[PDB]
Amino acid sequence: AEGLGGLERFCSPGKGRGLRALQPFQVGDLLFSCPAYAYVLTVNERGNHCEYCFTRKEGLSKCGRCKQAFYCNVECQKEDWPMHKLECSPMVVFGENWNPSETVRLTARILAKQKIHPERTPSEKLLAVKEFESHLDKLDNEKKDLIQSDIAALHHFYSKHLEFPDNDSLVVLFAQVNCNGFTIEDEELSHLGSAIFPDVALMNHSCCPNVIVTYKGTLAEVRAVQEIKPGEEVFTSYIDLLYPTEDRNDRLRDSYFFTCECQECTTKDKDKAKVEIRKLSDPPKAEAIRDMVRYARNVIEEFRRAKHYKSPSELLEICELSQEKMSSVFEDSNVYMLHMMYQAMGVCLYMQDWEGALQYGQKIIKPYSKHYPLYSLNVASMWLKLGRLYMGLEHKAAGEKALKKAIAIMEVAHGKDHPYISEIKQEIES
Amino acid sequence: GRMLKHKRQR
Ligand SMILES: Nc1ncnc2c1ncn2[C@@H]1O[C@H](CSCC[C@H](N)C(=O)O)[C@@H](O)[C@H]1O
Ligand code: NI
Ligand code: NI
Ligand SMILES: [Zn+2]
Ligand SMILES: [Zn+2]
Ligand SMILES: [Zn+2]
Repeated sequence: AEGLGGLERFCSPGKGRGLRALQPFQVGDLLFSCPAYAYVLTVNERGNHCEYCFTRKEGLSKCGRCKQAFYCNVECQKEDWPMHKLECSPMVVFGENWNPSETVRLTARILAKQKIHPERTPSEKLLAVKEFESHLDKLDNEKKDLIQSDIAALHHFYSKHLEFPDNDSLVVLFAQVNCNGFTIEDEELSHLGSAIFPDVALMNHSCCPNVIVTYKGTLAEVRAVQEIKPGEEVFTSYIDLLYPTEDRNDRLRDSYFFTCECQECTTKDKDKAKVEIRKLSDPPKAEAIRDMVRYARNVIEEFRRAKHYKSPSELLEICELSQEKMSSVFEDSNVYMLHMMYQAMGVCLYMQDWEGALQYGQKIIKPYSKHYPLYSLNVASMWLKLGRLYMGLEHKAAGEKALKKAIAIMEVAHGKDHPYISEIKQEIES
Repeated sequence: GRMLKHKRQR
């Protein structure tokens, strides 16, 4: 017997434990699948996806008590009950007062699952939750305060249905969730929820990954995006690959406590073009460029916070403004320009300004194809969105071309029989 | 940021 066919767990030098291929895998080949050990649908998607299986279907039947959880049918409603029961009564009890973070919501479920199924599940053939790395020793004061705030939230919102271990076990658990947790994104990379996929969590990070993680409802799937030879280590990406090496590494050091040493981080080849400066008479002095990089990266965070307090028109003004100031130094193909154009596109999509979003997207797509890997969902989702926009605006030729560009990547990443693919082909035939 | 494993920076 073998826990996962054609693969094995091993000690990756300088990267703790990892996943190794035992046999060859080719582009689009499925390495393995992993059912979710625990998962939670994001609040915003309630009524759009089944709480149990995540099927996106219309006329889902709601729960009689909380009227917040929606399901395919009674079987899905009943199957989900051991988990839903942790929130059902509380969302009624705490009204709008019920605002647990997503992570806290996930951790409650993990605690629940540990209680119901203490033995290894089918989602833990190579790596078990109890084995998750935590980096407790590297956690600073602030991160620790944040974890205690999360623990406090967990007690506040979950105490009657879930028994808790001592404080240190919770610190460890939240710390493991932080460096082994996943987000589930749909075909457009829209946030659906958070989950734990233990065998998937075994794979180490690279900025030029050879596999892609996708989801089929709540089932995690791992497919090759490059050739994988026997004995080779299997690498996925934990983060958005668009940003320059320093940014990626600031995030990886910040969230996962390591500095990536992959080829892209060593050579930094994509960095010149990611940070493209525009060719002028002067040209821009180095100091000014370093200054624009600090400004851009500052505006990224300002923008990220402002989504919470600003109106769409204002966020748009931030984007137009920022792009204008940065365009003095930066070329349009530069990733910091693109981040803002992308955000602006998102605002346009929110204000239902399809034409504006399409105008941003057409401008975003090409530089994206350069900055991201050959098969990237970030690119595929963009082609898909562009395609659906064309299709919705009755421009069928461009719609078909964009949908075909999205499909070509998605067949590799999701597999030819994935329901999203059938959906997109079914969108073209109309 | 403070995100879990993700493809698109939210
Ligand atoms: N590319 C990389 N370089 C160095 N360390 C890495 C790495 N990718 C992942 N890691 C390590 O693995 C953690 C992510 S969970 C991955 C499994 C882990 N290596 C284990 O033995 O259980 C990170 O916090 C980091 O310490
Ligand atoms: Ni080891
Ligand atoms: Ni690459
Ligand atoms: Zn269902
Ligand atoms: Zn309910
Ligand atoms: Zn790297």
